[PDB]
Amino acid sequence: EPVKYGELVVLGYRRKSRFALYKRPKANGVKPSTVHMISTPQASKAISCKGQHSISYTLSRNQTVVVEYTHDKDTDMFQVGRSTESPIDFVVTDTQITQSTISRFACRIVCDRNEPYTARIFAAGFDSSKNIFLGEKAAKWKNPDGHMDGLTTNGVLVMHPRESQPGVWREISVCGDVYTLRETRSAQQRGKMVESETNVLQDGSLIDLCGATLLWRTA
Repeated sequence: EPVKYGELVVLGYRRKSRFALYKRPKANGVKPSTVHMISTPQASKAISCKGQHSISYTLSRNQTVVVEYTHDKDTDMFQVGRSTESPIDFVVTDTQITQSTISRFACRIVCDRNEPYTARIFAAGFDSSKNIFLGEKAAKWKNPDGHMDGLTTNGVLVMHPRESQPGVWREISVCGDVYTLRETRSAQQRGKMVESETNVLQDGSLIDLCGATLLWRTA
């Protein structure tokens, strides 16, 4: 206290085996805000919203829906990825020629700055343009609340361990909704919405980042 939210542990072995999440000096959380329809040149490589975070839902090579994300005084955000760029809080790598399946900016853990300091997981992380890019191939749709949501290329999966049956892996979307697993990992296909489950991380939750599995432990 410095309030500790919890701990991420890399199963099977800054780049460390263990990452403590602490309440930040200043809130860095973000929340969805204004939605923009933007025209993009064929050569577009990055989109950025001046002074803000954003998620880009690519509709075609000509147009992208850009959801602006503004300051959230009530949360802290932590990012996990294979990238060593400054937006990544916790660097994770895969557990002659080597390949990685882990995304540069893989996920966000977002923690309430006030009691009970609930932690929640979201697929994807914001890059150095403070942007998350969902390309034409990525699954994207409008949810029952009318907001745009999407899956990353490979997905972020979570299992809360376990009347009756043992824990099941679910896919988490970019906006933190819960879906059943796709038919195959990386399938160009979205699973079934699980309305009765949430992206709240419970003690002992496993997070599959496609190349590494993390364990969340509440403080």
